[PDB]
Amino acid sequence: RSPIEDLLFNKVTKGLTVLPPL
Amino acid sequence: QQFGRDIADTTDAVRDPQTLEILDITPCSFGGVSVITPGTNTSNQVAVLY
Amino acid sequence: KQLSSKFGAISSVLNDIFSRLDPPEAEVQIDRLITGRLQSLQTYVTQQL
Ligand SMILES: *[C@@H]1O[C@H](CO)[C@@H](O)[C@H](O)[C@H]1NC(C)=O
Repeated sequence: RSPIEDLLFNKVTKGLTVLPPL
Repeated sequence: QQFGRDIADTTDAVRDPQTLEILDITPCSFGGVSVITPGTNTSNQVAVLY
Repeated sequence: KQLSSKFGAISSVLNDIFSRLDPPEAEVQIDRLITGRLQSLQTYVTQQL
């Protein structure tokens, strides 16, 4: 990933299921 | 503290007599199933998804 | 919060109602609590759509 992309990724942080993205 | 509590206000712990064990309530749950098939004009083979 | 709410019923768990209350009016309480859970979840899915 790009250093800007890495910085953006670092900045962004029971009967239920979460569909993984395609 | 005989029993614990989670966010969803469900039972997740119990104090069993004579053993004083943890014995967490309902760790195991269900599982999902999905079917992948092509059109009926081609074939009828299927696949199982989790 | 909605699934933890009593929704005007006696208990939020169906097991206690089934093991304590008589079969009369137990289905009434169960229906009331589940339809409260319904109306909560259709409202919820409307905000998410
Ligand atoms: C249950 O009884 C045992 C002895 O028979 C005792 O050691 C234990 O503390 C009791 N459990 C309680 C009081 O929760």
